[PDB]
Amino acid sequence: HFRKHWQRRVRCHFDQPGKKVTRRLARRAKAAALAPRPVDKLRPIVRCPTVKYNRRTRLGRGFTLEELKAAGIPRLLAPTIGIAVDHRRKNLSEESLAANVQRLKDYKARLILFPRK
Amino acid sequence: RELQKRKRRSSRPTIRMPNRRKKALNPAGNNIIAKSWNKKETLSQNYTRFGLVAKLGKATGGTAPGNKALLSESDAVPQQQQQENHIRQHDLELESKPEVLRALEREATRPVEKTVRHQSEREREWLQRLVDKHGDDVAAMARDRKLNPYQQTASDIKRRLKKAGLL
Amino acid sequence: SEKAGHQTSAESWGTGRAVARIPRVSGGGTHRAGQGAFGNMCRSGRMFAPTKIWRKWHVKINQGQKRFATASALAASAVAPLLMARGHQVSTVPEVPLVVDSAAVAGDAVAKTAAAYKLLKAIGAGPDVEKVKKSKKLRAGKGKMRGRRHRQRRGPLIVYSPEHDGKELVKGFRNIPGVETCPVDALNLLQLAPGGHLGRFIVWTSAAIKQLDAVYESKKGFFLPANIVSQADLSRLINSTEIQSVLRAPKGEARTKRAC
Amino acid sequence: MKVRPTVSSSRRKARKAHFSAPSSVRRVIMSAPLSKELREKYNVRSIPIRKGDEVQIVRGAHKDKEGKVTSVYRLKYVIHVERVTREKATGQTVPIGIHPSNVVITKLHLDKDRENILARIKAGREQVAKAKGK
RNA sequence: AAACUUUCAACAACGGAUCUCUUGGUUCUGGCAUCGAUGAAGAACGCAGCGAAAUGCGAUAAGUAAUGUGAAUUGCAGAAUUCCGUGAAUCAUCGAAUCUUUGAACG
RNA sequence: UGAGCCCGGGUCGAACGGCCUCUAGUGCAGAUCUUGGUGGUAGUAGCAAAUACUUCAAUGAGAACUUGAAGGACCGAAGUGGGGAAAGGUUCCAUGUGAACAGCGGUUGGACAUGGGUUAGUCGAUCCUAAGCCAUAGGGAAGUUCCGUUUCAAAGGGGCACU
RNA sequence: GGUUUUGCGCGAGUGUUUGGGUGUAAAACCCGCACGCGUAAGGUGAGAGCUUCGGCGCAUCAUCGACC
RNA sequence: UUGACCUCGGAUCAGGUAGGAGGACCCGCUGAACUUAAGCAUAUCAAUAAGCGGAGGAAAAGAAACCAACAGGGAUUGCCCUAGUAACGGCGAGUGAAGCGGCAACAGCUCAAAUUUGAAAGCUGGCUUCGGCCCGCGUUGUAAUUUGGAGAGGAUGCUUUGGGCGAGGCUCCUUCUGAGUUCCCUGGAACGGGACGCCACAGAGGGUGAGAGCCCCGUAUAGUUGGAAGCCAAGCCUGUGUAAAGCUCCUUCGACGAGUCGAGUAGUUUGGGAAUGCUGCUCAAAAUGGGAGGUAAAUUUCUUCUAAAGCUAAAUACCGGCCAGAGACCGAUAGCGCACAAGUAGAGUGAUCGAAAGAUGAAAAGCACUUUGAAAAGAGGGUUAAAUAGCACGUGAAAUUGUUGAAAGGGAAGCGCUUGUGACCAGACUUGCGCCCGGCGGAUCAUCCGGUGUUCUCACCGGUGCACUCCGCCGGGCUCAGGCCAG
Repeated sequence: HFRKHWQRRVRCHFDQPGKKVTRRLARRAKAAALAPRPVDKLRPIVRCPTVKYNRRTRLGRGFTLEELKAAGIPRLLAPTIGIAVDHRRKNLSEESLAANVQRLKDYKARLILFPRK
Repeated sequence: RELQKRKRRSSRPTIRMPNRRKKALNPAGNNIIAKSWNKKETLSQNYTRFGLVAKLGKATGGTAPGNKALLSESDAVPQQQQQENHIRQHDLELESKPEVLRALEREATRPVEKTVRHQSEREREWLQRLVDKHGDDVAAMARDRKLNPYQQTASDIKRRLKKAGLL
Repeated sequence: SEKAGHQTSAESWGTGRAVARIPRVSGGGTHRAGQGAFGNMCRSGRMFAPTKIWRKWHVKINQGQKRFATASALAASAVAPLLMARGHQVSTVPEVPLVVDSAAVAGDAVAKTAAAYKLLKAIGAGPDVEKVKKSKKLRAGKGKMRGRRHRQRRGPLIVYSPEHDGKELVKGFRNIPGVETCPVDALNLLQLAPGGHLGRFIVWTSAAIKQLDAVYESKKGFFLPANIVSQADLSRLINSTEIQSVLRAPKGEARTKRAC
Repeated sequence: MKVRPTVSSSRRKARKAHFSAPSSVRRVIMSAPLSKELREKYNVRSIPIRKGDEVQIVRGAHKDKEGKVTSVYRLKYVIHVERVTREKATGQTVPIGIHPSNVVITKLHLDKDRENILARIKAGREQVAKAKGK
């Protein structure tokens, strides 16, 4: 299966350990700037679409406005205290709403919020 | 290649570029993290000492053994087991251990001043002219045209008078 | 380089001329004009099968076989005869699995190189240290041109516990030639069986020995292998009462008299 | 063992830098040790050579010949000690190039700059001596 | 017998193999983002006490100013540096200047 | 047995080998093979026409082919003459040298090295237009750019006036 | 990229090395979730090897079977 | 007559801007053939090479007219598998995705559609005393407000706040920081050998007259001296205007992109005639609208988005630019054409083509002087460790050549077996062992005792054993074994 000019498009990954160090240093840089804050953002629990994977859950893009209000977190403050917000996802079932609301209350219990100035 | 050969042939000095970096790799300043951060440890190692969490996502591999920075209902409504239409918006009404975490909890709970806003000199005069003419009748003040030209409600005038201490 | 031997304009002269049918440089004003090119037999020509960076430089090895080898290397390090067979001066040291007290190596007790050198002399790892020192000499070949000037023998390997000994002994042993230091939780077969030869002299700490059970109890998908033989002493098996009682009578001797 | 990433262990680069060094760099490479009397007087081990100094040759064919430095020929990494010369065919005397690493300074040419040089080296040596001592 | 032809050996030639060396190449990795009408890249002509090229510079021309270092440059010749000093240097750094004819090239 | 291995003697001056594993741009008599060098042929073929050369002296280490003089020949104004255009670039002159070039020699040379030499109001260029080409107005073309040259271009000059 | 044979590991499982975490830093050590390939009981005669000499009978073949 | 407005012009008008280079990676346009397979043709190479236009440190893409049919996901980008699967092809040669899922990185927004209408609240200039003034643009619309998982307006009650200095800090350069030149031998020169030391968070590398941790530059860690520009920042001055902002509620409203979708047709393209996408031409829309998908389920029910306006870091690419670090790479016919005054010398009208060529010696100490020669040079003499290193310069093979030495030669030489002659050589041998006497010189003779070590019965040390025993030498005799060729 080499009917094209494959030799001019061949990528060798000799920088695999070099890029890993670069990625690890970039993660350290984020911790340097956001010193007490985590380097990530809290993300919700979602169910995989297909019937092949619907028995398993994973992480979504951001929290729905309805489940953010049920937790007791204002919309405009959520991206500021380290919570991802997704305005495209709908709940459609109490099961998804309850799981992510409980996730938010667990996040609020562990939070240390400093005065503004 | 020809440029590189030319430079090696030339008498001009080689401009040795110092290893400057766009983003710093260590915290700096006079805060708790900067004074406790160890440059020779890793991100997770430093956060584990602090007693904090570094990654809120899912663990993508095996960690070190000591790592601790990587994580009646009549109406039958599931939210009833989660409670303790307007909420606070600029703050959260939030309710053995490492030194850094304990120090951080003290800074977050330290009482601070508020810098209460005052009213302008002319705003006091407008309020004072109201209380001079109508006394304590907020309804009469709202209906006045010369002394209340912006047609503000009685509730708003009452609130401003309380802030001024004019009842 | 991909363009080596290719950045020239050459063409074969033809068949009817009494010259070899090889591409020849055109022109006419240089020594290069009319000279052969593009061939692996030709001066300043392309080499045969030019070396390419996609050559499979790295080897994939099962993690099970990697851990098997490390276990065998550790076991051979406890065998005194194999230490001598690998060139280690083990004659003044007792208890071949040499375990030193962690109290004598934890903290600043060893971070000074003079202190680390003194400890090695006291325990019995001395004669293996100047064996490395006296063995240094110049490499034979072009490795000198390429950054490998000298070579010498290997010395004792210090295995410690980073969470008990304190990681500060590494700097004490760093300068001493031949002496290599390796944490217990990450053991290297390149350091345990140098050159593929088993029987490296290792000096342990007391904390490292305790951790050695824990590290092999934590490897997932790996248990300590079971050997295919239970007793390795053949003389005991053959000369046992059980075997000898059921054997036949001998049919001859080691040397047989020739009849005719 | 080298640790800092900016340091290089290449033979090719080290020989290139040494033989293509500028004059200011060559002055440091052309240093010579100080005599024992000068060491206990200034708390200084070595110093770059210069024209006014008096040196004693301790290596080479000139066993223990003493004399004052006459020239610092930085272009070929040699110094010219007085009366250390060889005759050509014609009988005219030419100096013999001696490397600074083969000599020891016995008397030091003193000026405000070199008192500043000796003071800075002494300050570092005494700083770590007390740092190591206590 | 000599001469000539051939074989071997020693020495000497022709020629530049072999060993040794390498301020070169080749490949991989890492940090960084910077040409030009405020005239670029390229071309040309000039400039050193003694220079053809390479290199550097532009009629302030193998260079000027400033900063640092601290006593050279060197093939020769001639000046230095008072060294207890704004100060040698074909020195390094470099924020200020000079910058001929053209070339996108623009009376 | 063999591919080979080891030692002695000479030369030389700065690194190298045995053992066992790993690795490969790893083993030559050929390919009218590649590059470089060297033979026999061989001191052989050969060193052409332009009738033609000779005597003394000088220079010089060295003179058939360098000079002076004399002789014998020749071009015969459609020249073997004296000047230019184009082209070349220092070949022009003096002094010095004789490594290489002038298919013999050389003291000679358009060779080599060191110095010197080209002086204009009137001689040419510089000004003018010729056949012809280019820009601008416009119009094509994905575009590098093509057509277009007076075109349905506001395109160039000059004067007068009691202010 | 297929395929045959030999050695090695684990074996109804096997494969750490996309990636993440340590590191004495391109090595070595470790592994959370998916993912690739594979997997979720008879009669008679011979027959290696055992035998308490009565017999028991591997693998495999032949035949009668049983099931899907 | 004068004066506005519109449109179009002039100016070496005041201030600006573009062109060219580079092009490794990136965004588009345009665009082959050799080759492979098959009766042929389509196909393949390839949506590649060549050609043209346009950017950056990245570019491009990008916050659903999406994926899906789910218990749902939720901008873009990239890796892994999906997968050589679906799909298209004489179902030839072949071509060939994507959803889900694991992961790296994550970030959201700006307009047009509204009347500020109780106040163009907006902005370009150029004159300044830097206080501020005028000229204009603009109502054919510049500010504030809003951008459809929204929003506005009122009402209500909580909550929130803006500017200027700024110690100091991080990053990067920069000064300084360990230890033998101790004794002896070889050597021109120790950096070699032997002895005695020292330092080491430094035994990386290089130089110095031969292998240097301690002679020198550097190397390691913590500091320390001065400077540069960005960013952060403890604190300190102030703030203000009935100024802005988040939400809550509702007997009031809620504007969403056209020669664009779409139909027909031609070319091209894709795995993709529900045309996969794009382009040209003809016609040319809608508002409980439009697009895509699911579904035999009884009608086209249901699901999911909102096109024709725009911005945006990161994970990703990189043969180019400024550097930096490395290699089981090559070692001067190798490695780039170029380790050298190499894209040079040279060739061609031109486009273009394009080499050869490294090494005296630690130090020129590069041979003074004498002599022969016209000179080039030669010979003495000299430097050097070496001239068996004299710039035709480290070492200096073979082909080919000279001299000397030996030998052979009636129309080939060379090769195999076996003697002989001549020259030249490696071995072997030189004596060992054991007995019997004699002269000795010395107590590690047997035994016993104590201690110790072991294989627990064998040894070793110390004592006793001070001589028909034991150990070495010397002088004799004898035995045996010894090299080569033979009878």
